[PDB]
Amino acid sequence: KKVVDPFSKKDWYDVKAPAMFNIRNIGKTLVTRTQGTKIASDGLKGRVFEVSLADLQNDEVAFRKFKLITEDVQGKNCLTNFHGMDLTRDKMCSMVKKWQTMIEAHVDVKTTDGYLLHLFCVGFTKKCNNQIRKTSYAQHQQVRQIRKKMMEIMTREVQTNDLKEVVNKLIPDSIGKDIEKACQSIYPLHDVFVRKVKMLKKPKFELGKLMELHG
Amino acid sequence: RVQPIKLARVTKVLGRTGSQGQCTQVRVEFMDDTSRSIIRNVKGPVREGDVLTLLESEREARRL
Amino acid sequence: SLGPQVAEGENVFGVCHIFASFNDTFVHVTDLSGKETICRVTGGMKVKADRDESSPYAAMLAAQDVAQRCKELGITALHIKLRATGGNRTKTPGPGAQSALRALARSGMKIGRIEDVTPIPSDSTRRKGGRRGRRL
Amino acid sequence: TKKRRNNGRAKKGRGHVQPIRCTNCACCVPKDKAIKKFVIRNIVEAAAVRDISEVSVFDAYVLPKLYVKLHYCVSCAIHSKVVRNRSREARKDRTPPPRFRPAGAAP
RNA sequence: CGCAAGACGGACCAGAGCGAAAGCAUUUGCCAAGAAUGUUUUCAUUAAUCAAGAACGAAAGUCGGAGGUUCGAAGACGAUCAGAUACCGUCGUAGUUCCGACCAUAAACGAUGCCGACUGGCGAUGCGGCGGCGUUAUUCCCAUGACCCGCCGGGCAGCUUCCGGGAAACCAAAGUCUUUGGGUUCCGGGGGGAGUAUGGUUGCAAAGCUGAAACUUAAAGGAAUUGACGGAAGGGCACCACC
RNA sequence: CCCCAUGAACGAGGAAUUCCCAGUAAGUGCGGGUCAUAAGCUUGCGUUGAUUAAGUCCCUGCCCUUUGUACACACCGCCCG
Repeated sequence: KKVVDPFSKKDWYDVKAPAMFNIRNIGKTLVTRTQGTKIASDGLKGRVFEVSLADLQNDEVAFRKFKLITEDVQGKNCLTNFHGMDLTRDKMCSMVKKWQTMIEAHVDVKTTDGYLLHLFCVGFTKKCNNQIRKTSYAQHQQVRQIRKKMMEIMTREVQTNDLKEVVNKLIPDSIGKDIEKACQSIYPLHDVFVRKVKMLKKPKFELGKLMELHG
Repeated sequence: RVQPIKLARVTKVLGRTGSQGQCTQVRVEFMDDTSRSIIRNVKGPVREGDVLTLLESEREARRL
Repeated sequence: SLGPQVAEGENVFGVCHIFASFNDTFVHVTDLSGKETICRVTGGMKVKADRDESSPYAAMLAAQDVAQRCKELGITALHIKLRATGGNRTKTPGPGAQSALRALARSGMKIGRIEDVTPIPSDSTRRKGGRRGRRL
Repeated sequence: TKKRRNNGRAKKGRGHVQPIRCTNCACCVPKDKAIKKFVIRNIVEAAAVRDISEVSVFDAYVLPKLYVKLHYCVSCAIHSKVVRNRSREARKDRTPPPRFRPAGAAP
């Protein structure tokens, strides 16, 4: 029986990104008018938006995505925090080519602020120009030592430094380059990225750091 | 979403499709602006220089 | 109706989300969080015949009925996640998925990024119905 | 009388390999046997990009791809002319080919 | 958006690897094991291949639990058909998965015993060793490392060849077979009756091994060649075809 | 055959299906064959004269390669309880 079309009731908030990113005005989102029987901030607070790092930086960051999760609300403002980085589908699919070895290593590590992260890396062998084998695999010995190197760096590079510096780090892709330096002594490698980061455990609350990062 | 009507002039007659062989391929100079040029399928008998009246004006077919 | 804000420049943003399978085509904008909907409509509802559930023309009609209320409630713009049946299912796009995208862009909403989100599985759960294949 | 010296498709040094499921019959065929065709295509397609480029914000952007590696069992890949009977002689040619790389102005 | 269960290890992944074969792709650790190579180490004939005996042995099935996510041998359903107990849709079973026992069979095909020698060209690739006043990657030079080129073993193979083989298809082994003789082991003697009867044996069971006859019958069969013909693929041609 | 009278169905044809590209389709009369008599026929001929593909292999039919075949009295063939 005709009733309550719902937008004509809904309220708007402006999604705000952390400081390390560049521009910070992500877009807008709608919730229901708060009623005592309700907390529009409730239906608002653990929401996560996934935005492209390119929109976030402005660029070459076509591939790469960041998951931004709403951590608190202040009048039409909602302050989000790092929740993850993935790659998309197209980019990842495009690296994976036959005749080359695909190498993956991932490590789970606690940051300086508590956060527990599982953080993945990836690489592919490279034929080097005057090669004339068509393929370019690596040996099992190689990959085992390469993986150890990737893993050592990723734990080394996340142990020291908080969620923010990992972020500050993943933007100019300094890990990538560091891997490249530690591995060329062992075997070629084309590509190379920390390709995903997964938030496993969150520390408790603290608006302090959140605001430090926003505001 | 949409409406307009488009005049287009035959540049080059491609060949014939339809398994029956009754639709003629055509290339069209876009009449109102020459800096356009597209492939359209025809019902009738068509010869160079005469004009189509395109509804769809994107689309651009092929076989069928 | 309504609008997040006057914005003679940037556009209020939502998520487009199209599932194209064969035998239908879902179009779907939601709030960039996802938790809250906004105007759905499928390629089914706008034709009758079951056989024609999934045809691009129906798909157009659906993206048109959708874009309407999209620009009628507040979304000025939308980022799209196209999908297939996925799972062990086919893994290829259904026919009126393209048609829906052409219909909304043409409609005159705004576009932003794209990824595919069909669920591809580090394979298993045996695919349906048996070893000798659908024979037909 | 034995037809292909390769029998089905290349094994030689095994006796076994896991089987895949046809992407059409949902059949079942060893992975050594089975026609495989990669499939990379733009999210948008032919006509769209122009409305897709105009309607979008962003200054260019610049289109994702969907990537899908297909598998067919023999009967499907024949049926649908993925592959086509080749004379007693032509069968021997593993190679591959066409003349331009059909990407817009092909058949 | 989170979470639980059970399943499975995609893309990367190959005429590529290993393993006696059956078979075997997530990480990491432990445990022993296996080949190749290198090797102016050790023994001095230790050795080749095998009745009997024995180890392993995909799948289904069977015994008892765990478990059943997924899919599903049976059944019940909806369609289709002249008939449909089917294919096709749906619901869905034992079962799939896992543990401890059975069972001993698969076009378990490379349909090709195993071991040794000899007879022919080229380029790949896994791997080991060896050589280069060759490339690129670094520091102050390095030790590195990955490559290019060559050489040699032993892998799985490929390619081209009037050696030669074969009925041919084919085959560098199916060669070195009437000019018939390197070692050893196994099975077959027209086709059906038949892996059947019967006794023995193994099995909880389902079944497995060994394995006849009476009678039946003049071809069974192989290979190549050619049409005819196809609801196989590219083909055409004609208003006795369409448009 | 005529003359009168009696003055039917049929008011556009389902499933199907023939034939046809230029003096062609179609309307329209004539002459020849049969013939004693007998044209609704066949068999030409002129007259009046369009619509419409201008091609293609979809269906159909037949020949063209390649391919499969337990067929070869050749698919109208060779089959199970």
